[PDB]
Amino acid sequence: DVSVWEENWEDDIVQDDFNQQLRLEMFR
Amino acid sequence: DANSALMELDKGLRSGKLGEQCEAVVRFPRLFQKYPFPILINSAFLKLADVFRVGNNFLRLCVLKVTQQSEKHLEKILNVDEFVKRIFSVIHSNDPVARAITLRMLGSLASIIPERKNAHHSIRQSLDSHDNVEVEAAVFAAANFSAQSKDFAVGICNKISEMIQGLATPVDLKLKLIPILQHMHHDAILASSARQLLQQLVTSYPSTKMVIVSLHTFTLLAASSLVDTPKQIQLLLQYLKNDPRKAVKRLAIQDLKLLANKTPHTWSRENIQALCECALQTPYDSLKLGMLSVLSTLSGTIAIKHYFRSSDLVKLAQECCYHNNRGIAAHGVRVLTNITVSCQEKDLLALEQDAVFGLESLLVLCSQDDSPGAQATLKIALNCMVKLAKGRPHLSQSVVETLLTQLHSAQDAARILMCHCLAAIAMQLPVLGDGMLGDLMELYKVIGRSATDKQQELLVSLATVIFVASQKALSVESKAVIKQQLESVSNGWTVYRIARQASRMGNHDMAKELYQSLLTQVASEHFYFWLNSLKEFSHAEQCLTGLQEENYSSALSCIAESLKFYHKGIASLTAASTPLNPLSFQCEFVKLRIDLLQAFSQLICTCNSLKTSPPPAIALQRCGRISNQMKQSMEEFRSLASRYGDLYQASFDADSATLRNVELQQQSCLLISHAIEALILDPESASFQEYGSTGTAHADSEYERRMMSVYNHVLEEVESLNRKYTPVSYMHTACLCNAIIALLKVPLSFQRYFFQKLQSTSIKLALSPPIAVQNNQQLALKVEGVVQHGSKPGLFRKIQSVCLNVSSTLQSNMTNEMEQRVEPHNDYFSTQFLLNFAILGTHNITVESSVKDANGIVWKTGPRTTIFVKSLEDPYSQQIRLQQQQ
Amino acid sequence: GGRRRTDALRFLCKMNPSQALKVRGMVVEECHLPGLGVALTLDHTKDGVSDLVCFVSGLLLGTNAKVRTWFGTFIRNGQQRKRETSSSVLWQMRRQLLLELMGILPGLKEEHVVKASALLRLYCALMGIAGLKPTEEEAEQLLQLMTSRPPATPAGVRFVSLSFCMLLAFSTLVSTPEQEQLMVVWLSWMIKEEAYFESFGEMLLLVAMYFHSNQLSAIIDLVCSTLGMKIVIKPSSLSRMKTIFTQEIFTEQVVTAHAVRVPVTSNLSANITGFLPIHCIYQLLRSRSFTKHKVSIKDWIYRQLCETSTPLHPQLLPLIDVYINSILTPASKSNPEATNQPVTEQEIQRFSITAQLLVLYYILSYEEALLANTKTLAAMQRKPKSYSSSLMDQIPIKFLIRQAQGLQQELGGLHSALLRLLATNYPHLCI
Amino acid sequence: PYANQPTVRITELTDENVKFIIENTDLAVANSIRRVFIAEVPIIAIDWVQIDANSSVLHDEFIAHRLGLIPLTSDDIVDKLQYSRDCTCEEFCPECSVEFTLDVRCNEDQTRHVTSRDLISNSPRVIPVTSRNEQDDILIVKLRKGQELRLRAYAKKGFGKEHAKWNPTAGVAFEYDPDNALRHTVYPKPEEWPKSEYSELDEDESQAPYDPNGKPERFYYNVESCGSLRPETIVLSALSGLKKKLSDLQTQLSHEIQSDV
Amino acid sequence: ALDVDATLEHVQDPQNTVKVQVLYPDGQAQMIHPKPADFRNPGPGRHRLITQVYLSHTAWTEACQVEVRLLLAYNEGTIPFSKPVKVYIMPKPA
Ligand SMILES: [Zn+2]
Repeated sequence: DVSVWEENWEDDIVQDDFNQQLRLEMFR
Repeated sequence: DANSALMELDKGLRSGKLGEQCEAVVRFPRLFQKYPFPILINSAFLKLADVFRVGNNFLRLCVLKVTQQSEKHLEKILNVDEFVKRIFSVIHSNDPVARAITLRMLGSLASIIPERKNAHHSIRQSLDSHDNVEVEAAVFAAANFSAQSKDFAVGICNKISEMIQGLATPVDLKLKLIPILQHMHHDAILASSARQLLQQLVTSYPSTKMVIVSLHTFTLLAASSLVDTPKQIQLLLQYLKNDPRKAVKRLAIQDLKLLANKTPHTWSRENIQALCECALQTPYDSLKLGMLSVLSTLSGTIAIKHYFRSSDLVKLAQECCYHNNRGIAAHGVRVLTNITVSCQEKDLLALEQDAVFGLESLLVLCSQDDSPGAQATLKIALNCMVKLAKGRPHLSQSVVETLLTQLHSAQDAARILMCHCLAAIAMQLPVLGDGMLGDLMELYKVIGRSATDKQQELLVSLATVIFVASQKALSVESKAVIKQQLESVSNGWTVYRIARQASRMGNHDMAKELYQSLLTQVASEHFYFWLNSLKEFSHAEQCLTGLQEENYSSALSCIAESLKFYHKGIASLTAASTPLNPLSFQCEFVKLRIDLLQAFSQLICTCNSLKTSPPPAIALQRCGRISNQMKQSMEEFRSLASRYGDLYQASFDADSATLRNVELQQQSCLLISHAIEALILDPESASFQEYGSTGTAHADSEYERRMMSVYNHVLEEVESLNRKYTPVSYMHTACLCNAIIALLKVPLSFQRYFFQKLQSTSIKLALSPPIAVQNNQQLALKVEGVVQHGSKPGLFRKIQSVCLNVSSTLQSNMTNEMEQRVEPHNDYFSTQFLLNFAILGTHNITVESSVKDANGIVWKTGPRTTIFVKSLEDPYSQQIRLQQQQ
Repeated sequence: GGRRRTDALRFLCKMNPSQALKVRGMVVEECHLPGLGVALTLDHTKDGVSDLVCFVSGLLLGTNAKVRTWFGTFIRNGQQRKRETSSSVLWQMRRQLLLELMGILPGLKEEHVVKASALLRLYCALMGIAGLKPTEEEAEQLLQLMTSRPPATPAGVRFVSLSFCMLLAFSTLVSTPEQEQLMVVWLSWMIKEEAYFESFGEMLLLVAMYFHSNQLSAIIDLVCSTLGMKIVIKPSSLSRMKTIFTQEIFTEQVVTAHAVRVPVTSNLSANITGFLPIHCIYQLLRSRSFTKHKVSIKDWIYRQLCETSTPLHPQLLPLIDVYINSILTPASKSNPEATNQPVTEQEIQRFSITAQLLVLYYILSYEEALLANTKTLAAMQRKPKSYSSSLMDQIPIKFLIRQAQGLQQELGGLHSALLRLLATNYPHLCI
Repeated sequence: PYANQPTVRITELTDENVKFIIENTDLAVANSIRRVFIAEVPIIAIDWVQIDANSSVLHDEFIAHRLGLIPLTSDDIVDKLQYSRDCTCEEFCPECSVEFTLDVRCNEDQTRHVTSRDLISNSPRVIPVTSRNEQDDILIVKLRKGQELRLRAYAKKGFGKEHAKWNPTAGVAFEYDPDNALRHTVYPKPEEWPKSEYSELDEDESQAPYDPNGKPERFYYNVESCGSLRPETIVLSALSGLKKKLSDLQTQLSHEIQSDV
Repeated sequence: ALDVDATLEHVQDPQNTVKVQVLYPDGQAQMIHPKPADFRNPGPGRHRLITQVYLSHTAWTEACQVEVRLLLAYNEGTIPFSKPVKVYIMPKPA
């Protein structure tokens, strides 16, 4: 849908396996 | 297996107790998904039709559910006549529920057996039945068959007309009966007759429900049958202005929005003027909001260009831009933004500042309450801000100034959104760095005690816009940023994302500072290697920050220091690879950076060798060593350009910005190689004029802007020295070394595909499987594959081709060059190849799979697959060959 | 010739230190003179994880098959010949790796645990792919590192799982009595540890079941997936490990009492695959282990059902079937769900639709089986404990089966089971 | 009520024989598997010869019989070949046959050996076993000066139930319960019986203690192929053939059940 | 042999412009110019191309499919005209 910054790296809320695993392993 | 499962289901079917039969029947579609084999599908559906024929109505209802769910597997039915014949027999049952389930069954099967005239007759006879369930089932089946058969549609339109005009038909049945007419888009006279009927409906049945249903299905019919679109638009506008009911007006708004979404180009100036008159006239803010949403949708498209200085649209959009309601104001200022960015008339110059101050007011209005509707309006306004600053770049200073003055007072969510907007604006023009950087920095101090939830995302967005604003080195500022992170974040994911943005904008020293802090708190070894490698790459890029123009010894020293940390980092990053998520792009990108920096080091060393190794007594020639090493450097840089090219081609899943970044790397390599050639090797025959339209060089980033600027400077410097000097003069050395130093001064900017993979895809590439084959009986190969997808398939690039290339070789040359381009058509392609192995040795088969996207670009992405085929002749043929060989 | 060449490039890189790692890159790219690349990595050092570990780890565990085979041949040849003359650079790198091992050893700390796991994966690669046969001193210090007690951080969980899988993969490095009992006491301490589970407990339970069922190939695949490479195992040493494991480490009692303590697979479905705690609980329930050892399972089943996601993991329906059958055994049997729990679950806080569908299938199958198995009651009146009629009146059977009909494709066998239950038991809802 | 869970443990996989252990299965199943090894694994052997010249001392039936016993590499051809009776051709077609030719004339004053090298095949995958690439060839006949042997022979698919030449095995060493725990065989003097190679007992013991609850559970195989098929392929083809035999019987039984009710 | 029939609508001079092309599963694209006698004109504007076409090759490992497709040729240089139909082929060794 509508987006302010067309090229934004934080847009993707649910990420690929690498970034998901890195997120869970560092969000603590 | 397939047969075993089907047998089990049939056993459940014969069970004679209703529970097991229903269980088996509803178990059938899962079996179809398990084993889509057409013999199994045909036999299974035959069994289903047989249990449908003899079995109580609940079983038939389960079968109807199956047929509705398994609509796609109906295409794989061979014995269609027998299947339908035993389904159709129960239409003669005197039980109206059985007839109703049968009519719904035929409606579910309208796709595979339209133009089955007895079925049409059953729909027609059951239409005027007495049982209400039978009539509704007939209506549903009529809808399906009208969607499928043209003959049925033309046959049934008259029956529907006389049924609505009939008086024994109640109002609710009439209501269900009208939208059959949306399927009369098979023919022009058919559509015209249906339109006449719908006009009669609205005039003779003016109730709210019936006018709503009729004028909505007329809209859909005119949408499908494109000839009636303008009269539909004028009917909708007429009903919007005239009919007083809010429900009718709301429908007119919604379906005009539908029409404007699908055929905006057919909208006339008269239609837009009428809609603007309606919007100005109405007192209801919900209606005004709706038709202003329609106006904004139109203004996004070319309809405004067709609409055209001052007019009712402009008066509307100015009036509504300052509306009390936020949604009307948001839509009106979007309309203003679209008109401003469309045309360049001399009256519009007054209009732009009106739009700018409207956006200002929207920021003051929507930045406090934090409601979700406020977030919607704020997003609309900020997207408009980005749009008219990109489209009218002379108006961006005021945009950024109001963003700065408002960023202090806005709430945290509004701060995040305005930081995103500001980051976009700053990425699109670089002339506002230090000042606004200081203001966002003094804002950055007070972020440690804002809130608990949005604080992290606000920190990420604010650091991002800080990095975009910055274009130089900062030490006390980096100290403040790092102190803020240690004091308030203590998370790391925020620190990692901030470091990611620092790498992206080329701020590598502070990125090294953050990445080094993250080594301790990670848990897996792979991520430890990955973060360590990022730390080394960031440190290595910061080593090049200490370069200096016209200081080549310092250039050599800095490039060596950079390469040391780069080598440590590439070793660590290769350690980070795993079977899952292998860092292929990161490995290859860093390796090409390795080779590029090594080539630059070699070129500077050779340029210094011009004076560090004078030529011999030899009376081009007379500079033999320097010319030969120039030639070797030329070959190295061309090979580097080729490797950047195939890296581009292997990057099918990458976003556009990453591809442009890799393209810029390739262009720097080509620039250096061409400079070498045109200054040293072939100056005489390189008479090329650099007459490229540089005005339209729309740079998408500050990094890309510096890349194009340095390309242009190196190229014009080369052009100014085409034939002036002998090709081994010190000025050639100075030109090449200055080109290298200027190219390295702009820091590397990693991109999304390096850090973040989206739209993954791959090929399994199954094929027929140390394999012997008779030489005469040449090989017949079946190659097939499925295209895997990560989340949505077509995010960036769409795949419609597989250009499978296959070759062969002996003594594991290139005897079986052949290829086939196949459209998968179900995300699964299959084709065959015939391969000749008349040579009685062993042949290795190499089969590739490139992909041609929609635009025609070929991406070498698919796997490299190799097998070994033994070729030999039969002993009788071998023996007659031996007898005949002498 | 090779020695003279390696000496020449060693002297060249000693004369030009800034281009030493470039020459190491050429060595790696051309797959030529591995000892020179190792010597350059060693001679370079003359904070954090060492450069040598990164280099050899990326050599042995990178995706490049040719480099992996080439370096494995190098390691094997250097190991076999010269009888540890210490002249070949292989022994120099072995000495530096031993320096790093001793340096990391103290339990382990917050900053050294991830470095230790990187070292253990390096030794994984060495012993598995490179065929390295370590010295007894090397194995002794490796075992000292393995049995260390990390501070229960997630890095600690990863490191402990790595050490356990290395114990399983290379149990031939124990080969001594004292290290064997050190291994078993470390294992027992790991068992009594609880913070590790909230994962390590999942794979521990998995290997316990594989050993009890003698599914050794599954152990091989599990350890290979955990470490991240394929290793030849020779399962005879694993058979000795199995006899000690199933005898003293894991009997049925401790594995059951540990299996209930294992966390439920959150948000399971057909999407996530491979053996799971649901499979282990199901296999244990099939053996009637929980009632045999008087182990409560009802809370685990309730939590597992409550945590289910929108596609249906295929093992949930057989799990509910065997669980309900386990609620019906005369002398002793598992407990049913507590009436309260269904009530709150179905209430008008928020739960997955699969949670409602599974608990409804449980209720309906339970009542049907209660009416089916009444011919062998042999127990008190309150022993079957048929659910209250008010409980049935609260449950929206028709509304949930409407929902199930809506989401038919995801559920699989659940919708068919629900339709059979509804048709047999509630025909007035099948009008 | 339902099937067992038969595990497999293979101990030897030489190119000529396979030695393996099957646990958790019935004695009847294991013995039937052995019978299918011997008699119900189709291979290809010569079953039709046309002799148009035979001056050898061995008469025509002798030469034909010797030719039939020569093993041929049946790997992967038998899967796609058809039985000659089941084929529609009026002759031996390639889809159901393999043509072999032999024409040996002894024009030399020394003895000629008509080895298996002279069996020239019309296909490269199927050949006499010795011809595959050490080991000597099969002697069909010896020829002195002046004697010839011209023949065209066809090899067809067939199994050991019809003729021994279609037997793919040579010795199927089937053994279970080596320590005589079940006491299915009774030794009057158990001390003077040599221990089996799979015996789990020590030298002091003659036979294991008797176990009444025990049943035949571990079965020991050694299938020695004659070279026509790989022994692993022999075992797998046997399992598939027995399975298809049961499938055909089940289909016929269901047909009779339909015809009856 | 392979008997080919097609219905050609709105073509001016099919017998001098319509070429049948076959594609064996390799580079070979054997193109055929049917004789003018097989182009019938049963009704106005639509034709009938009732042609026998001949194919051949050596033995194949198993059956594969050859794409036979109408072409349209203009004054040289040709374009595809119809939807490529594939037909399976089973060359058995003699
Ligand atoms: Zn035949």
